[PDB]
Order: sequence, then structure tokens, then C-alpha cells
Amino acid sequence: TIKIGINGFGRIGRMVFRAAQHRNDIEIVGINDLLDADYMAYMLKYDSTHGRYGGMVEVREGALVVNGKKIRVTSERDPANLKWNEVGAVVVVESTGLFLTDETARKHIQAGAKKVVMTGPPKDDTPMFVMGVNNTMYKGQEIVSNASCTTNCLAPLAKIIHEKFGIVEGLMTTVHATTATQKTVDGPSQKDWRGGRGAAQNIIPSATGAAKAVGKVIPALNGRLTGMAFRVPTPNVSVVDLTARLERPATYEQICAAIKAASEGELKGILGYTEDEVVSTDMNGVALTSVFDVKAGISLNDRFVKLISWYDNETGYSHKVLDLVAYISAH
Amino acid sequence: TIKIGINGFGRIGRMVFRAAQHRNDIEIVGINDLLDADYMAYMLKYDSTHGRYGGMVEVREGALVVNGKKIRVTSERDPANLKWNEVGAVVVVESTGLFLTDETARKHIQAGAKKVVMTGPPKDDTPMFVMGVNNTMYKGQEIVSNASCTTNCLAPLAKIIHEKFGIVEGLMTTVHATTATQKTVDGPSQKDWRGGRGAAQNIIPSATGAAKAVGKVIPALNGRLTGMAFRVPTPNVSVVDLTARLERPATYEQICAAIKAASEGELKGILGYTEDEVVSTDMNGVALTSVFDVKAGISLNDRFVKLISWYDNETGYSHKVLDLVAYISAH
Ligand SMILES: NC(=O)c1ccc[n+]([C@@H]2O[C@H](COP(=O)([O-])OP(=O)(O)OC[C@H]3O[C@@H](n4cnc5c(N)ncnc54)[C@H](O)[C@@H]3O)[C@@H](O)[C@H]2O)c1
Ligand SMILES: NC(=O)c1ccc[n+]([C@@H]2O[C@H](COP(=O)([O-])OP(=O)(O)OC[C@H]3O[C@@H](n4cnc5c(N)ncnc54)[C@H](O)[C@@H]3O)[C@@H](O)[C@H]2O)c1
Repeated sequence: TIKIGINGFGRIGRMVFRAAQHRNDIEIVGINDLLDADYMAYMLKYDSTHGRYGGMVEVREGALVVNGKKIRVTSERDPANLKWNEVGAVVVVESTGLFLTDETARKHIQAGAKKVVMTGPPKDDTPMFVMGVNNTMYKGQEIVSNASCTTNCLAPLAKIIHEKFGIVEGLMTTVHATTATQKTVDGPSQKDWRGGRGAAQNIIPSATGAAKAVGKVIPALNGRLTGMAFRVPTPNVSVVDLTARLERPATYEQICAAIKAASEGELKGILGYTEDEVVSTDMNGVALTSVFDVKAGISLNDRFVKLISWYDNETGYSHKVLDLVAYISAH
Repeated sequence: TIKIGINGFGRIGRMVFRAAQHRNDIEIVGINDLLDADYMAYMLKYDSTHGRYGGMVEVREGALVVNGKKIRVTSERDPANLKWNEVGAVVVVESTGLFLTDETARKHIQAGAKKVVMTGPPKDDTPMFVMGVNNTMYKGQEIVSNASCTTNCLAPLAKIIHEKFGIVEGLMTTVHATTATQKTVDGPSQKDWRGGRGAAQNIIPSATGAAKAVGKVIPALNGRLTGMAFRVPTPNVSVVDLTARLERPATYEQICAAIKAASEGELKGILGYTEDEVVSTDMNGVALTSVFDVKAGISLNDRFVKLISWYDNETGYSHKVLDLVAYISAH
């Protein structure tokens, strides 16, 4: 069993925790945040988006006891102090949002861990992996990134479309749920002025590197994709809108058939497929990283198409963080 | 002044009413809905989106008195019974959403009006006009349409881009505010299943003919544009995202300069321009039909670009309804 630590018990930290509770191959042995143990237990027990936790949670002698297993709780702001080897944590999930460079993430190795997975795109040349797209390119690196939720939705889709028909060029928009970085009412966001504006009141444009990042995980698409985002007033679940110019002609039904085939084969469990009249809440809790929406998209012609794919930005990404942990542990 | 009637005193009906109150060339002489005069006064007086009406509103002898002028209030379900001649209403704004064919709209002419402006796209081949784009093509027709809010946003933008650089092909997404057709909680929408789902809970994909309609008001673009929509949990203000392949190379700066020039010249008061870090609420109450957002869009390369333009779907469209009324009255 792979023993892991979580640094940052936030939306992703807690949903990674939840995702682990039905896996036999991974066990959480310690959690670090800026919280007392009793408060951590409360944050795990109750969830506005995903409902009440479906295990037993208690606090005993300053540790979390979840379904019988003791979990060390610490509140070290500096992860270099974490003594991960003392609880046998070999991989740390770095989900604070704050430690996205080699130097900062490597504090966990200074503290006794063997490997680290960042839960966001790096600010340096730390390698990014996306399950089902380029994870097999892993070369034993101690510190890696699982990219972003948006990259995890776009990349599996772009893989299939590019392999089957070729992407000459593509532009992406993601319509994305509100996140923790945003504000309830207009407030200060000195590095992202639009992102300070009240989240529930507004459609809020945002830059995103997620489309360009697809060219890092699919090198054939380097320079062939970019995009942007709109943040909107929903609490979870997002959607990619990819407008692509194709190398070779394909009707909309041929495109749908290729995606369906991929969802049943190579990308099973990663890329999914629906023909139902779905809305965002229908994807809340779905562990797929990309769910292609047949009826939502549209072709102008045989070489210019708009493709729509959903992603539960909390749940799917979190399950794939653990898939990446398992992958790098076996390789 | 041009004496007009309004049929359907809803979001558009009321915002058309509000748009008329600082024009000296148009006078509202009668309003029809399914409502008592006292309730109609209440609906005008108070508005969740646009605030309190800034005039005096009184009810006297079952008519509205607004700023000391008498306005007839009726509640005829069948517009053939409206006796528009009795109040001297020459043009009728048809804003119920129900009478979008020649035969249904023409009931107003049977009822004594001379011309009708439908406030949505027709279900038949009634001619559509967009101010600044094809209104000069008007040929004296009795029954016309002002198209949709979305077409009024996209058409002025597409006009500038096509005229300056040429559009090979384009695909549009609009991220659109909730409207009256939607439901507060999951409810019945037999002709539009997704649109029945709870509006405030969901991102809701939706079909729209607005991009294809641009090809009717700009014939050179026939067959070159299509698109779709996402409905999101905001009360007003929407945005167009146009992804276009260009006939000749243009930098993002050159594109912006062409839009700025059009906004100051030919399309002044129709298409606007901002370089600020705006969000949707900043456009609430803006009477422009298209507001180009410099910082939100992005070029992949000199021939493939994503262009973002806002629209207050209530206010902009309503002002342009009155501009069309004035135009058809003088031509
Ligand atoms: N929410 C999503 O949809 C999503 C999806 C994919 C990736 N991500 C990424 O994952 C990261 C976390 O996102 P989130 O949405 O979970 O954020 P979040 O704000 O919900 O969680 C961050 C947590 O880190 C804790 N924290 C802050 N400083 C700390 C420190 N010095 N030591 C320990 N804990 C600390 C906070 O108390 C909080 O519980 C970010 O990089 C984000 O971009 C988020
Ligand atoms: N709201 C927008 O953003 C927007 C923008 C552009 C165009 N439009 C179009 O304008 C039209 C009206 O839209 P809205 O959003 O104002 O709708 P709405 O539902 O707010 O208003 C419709 C009004 O018509 C009244 N009505 C219904 N049946 C009637 C009848 N038989 N006789 C008289 N009145 C009747 C209703 O009581 C209601 O007040 C629709 O075609 C819509 O697509 C709407």
C-alpha cells in the first residue's frame, strides 16, 4: 500500500482524500493545513457540493481517526518541517496552491518524502503529466505535476481528434465554476483584477495557460492551441469548448464515433461520452476527466468544428492525482 | 413624434418603455399584456436588474399616467382585438415572444396599426434588420424583425472583421444570462429539455440560430458562421466569443485598431470598445449592442483569433428596437 501525505486539505485535498477511501492501493497517513484537528474533521464531515462524508470520522488525541485508521494532523506553514518519514509517507500530494516550483515542492523531500505530485501546473519546468495522454513518458522524476483540471479535460479530447483527423489549429474557451481564489463581493485581487469581482454576480473573463499546456503533454500540438476562460456563478463542474480546424475532413457523426470508440477503449475511465440532454449538475461527482457532449457541439463544415466536453473540476482531477501517484510509484 | 404601442410588457417590453423616456421622437400611447393597470404600474416602478424607474408613475381611470401623459392599458390575449387606431399607434413593438410569423404579427395591422417590429427572430422569412449593419436595406415593409440580442452583438463585430480582414469561417459561443423562458428549479420544458433544468444551479447548453442569422443580415457571410450557447446563473448581460479564421493576416493589435476605428465612426453608439478589466455587471445598463473587450480575447496566430464582445441583452437590444422604429418611420 502506498502511504501518502496531503499538504493542503482544501477542495482538492479533501476530494483527493475522498477519492482515496475506495482505493486499496493508497492510504493517507498524514494531513497538513492551518487547522486544528477538530476543525479538519468538520471540514471533512460536511461538504456543500458533495454532501456528507460516507465514512466514520472522529478526533482522538489530536489525530484524525477515519474508519479506524489514525491520521497525523499537523499545522506547519513551512512544509520543510513535516517529518514525513516518521509516518512513512513516501509520496506527498502538494495541494496548497502555493508550492508550484521545484524549490518549494522539494521541501517535502527535505522533510523525508520520496516523491511529490503538485496539484496545479508548475511555475517552472517541472514536468506535467495527464493520465491517458502522456503519463507513460514518466522517467522516474521525484517531483511532478498533474497539470490543471482544464488541461485534464482538453488533452484527452485533443489526443483523439488530432490522432484521427489532425488539428491544424484550435482555440479553447472554458466556462468554469467559481473557485476558492475568487471573492464573494468585489474585493482585492491585485494580480488578477477581474478575479476580485463578486463571483456570484458576474461572468468573469480569465486568462488560462491550459490550452497551451496541451502542447507540452501532446508535443505534436505545440503552438497549435491556446484559449481563455470565463468564470461563472456555479460552485462546481466546468466545460471546455474547443473550436478546431482539422487537417482531414470528418462529419460530426464520424467525430462522435471516434470519441465513443476511444471512451470504450484506450481512454476508458478517463474520457467519457454522453448523448443525453445534460446540464452541469449532472456531472457533479463524475470521476472522468473529460465527458464529451454529443448534442451540445456543432460542425460548420467537414473541417471546422466546435466540440464540447464537461469536467467535474474537483472530482475528476482528484481521482487522477491518485492515479498519477500510483503510476509514479510503480515506475 | 412617432406614436407606438407595446404588446407584451415583459423584460423587453418594459426596457423598450424605459428606453423611450429620454427620446423626443417616440411616444408610447398604449400597452397590452395580461395584467391589471395597477400591477403593470408596479412592474414598471420596480426592477430587480435596473433599479427603480426614474419617473412618476400613477394609475388613473385604469390607464397609466407616466410623467403626466395617459397611456392606455389593455389585456387582449388576441392582438386582433387591440384597436390600435383608437390611440393612434402607428407602429407596434411586438414583444410577447408568441407572434413571430407574418400571420400572427399582422393581427396588429388588422387591429389598426400600420407597421410592426417583432422583438425576436421570425419563425418565417419576415425580414430581419440590425442597426448599423443592414437597416439601410429596408424597403418600406409593414412587418419586420429586429433579430435577437445575440445577433445584434455578433453582426456589428462580424461586419468590421469581414470588411477589414475577411472571415473565411467562424464559430460562435455565447455565454448568456438567464431569461424568462427558464425555470427556477428543474421543471417542464418539453421542447427544450436542458432549458427546464434549474437556472441558478446550472451551466445549460442551448441551441441558437444567431450566428447563422448574421448570414442573412450580412449576405457575404452566408454559410460562413454558426454557433451555440451556454445559459448561466446571472440575471442580465451576456457575451459573444467568436473564433474566426481570417482571409488575410492581422495582428491582434491591428484587429483591435480596426474595431476602435469603427466604434468611433460608422458604428458609433452601436459597437463600443474597452481596454479595462471589465466583468459582466459593468455592462449592465449599457445601450450599445456590442462592446468589444480588448483584454479578454486572444490570437493563436495572424489568421486565427478569438474575439470577445459583451452585450446587455435587455438594454442594448431595446434601444435598438426604438432606433429601428425611427428608421422605418423615416424610410
Ligand atoms: N478546485 C479546483 O477545481 C482545482 C482543480 C485542479 C487543480 N486545482 C489546484 O489545486 C490547488 C488547490 O486548489 P483548491 O481549489 O483545493 O484550493 P483551496 O483554497 O480549497 O485549498 C487550499 C488549502 O491549502 C491550505 N493552506 C494554505 N496555506 C498552507 C500552508 N502553508 N500549509 C498547508 N496548508 C495550507 C488552506 O487552508 C486550504 O485548505 C491549486 O493549485 C489549484 O489551482 C484546483
Ligand atoms: N430578454 C432578452 O434578453 C431578450 C433580448 C432580445 C430579444 N428577446 C425576445 O423578446 C421577446 C420577449 O422576451 P422577454 O424576455 O421580454 O419575455 P418576458 O416573458 O419577460 O415577456 C413576455 C411578456 O408577454 C406577456 N404576454 C404573454 N402572452 C401574451 C399575449 N397573448 N398578449 C399580450 N402579452 C402577453 C407576458 O405576460 C410577459 O409580460 C421574446 O421573443 C424574446 O426571445 C429577449
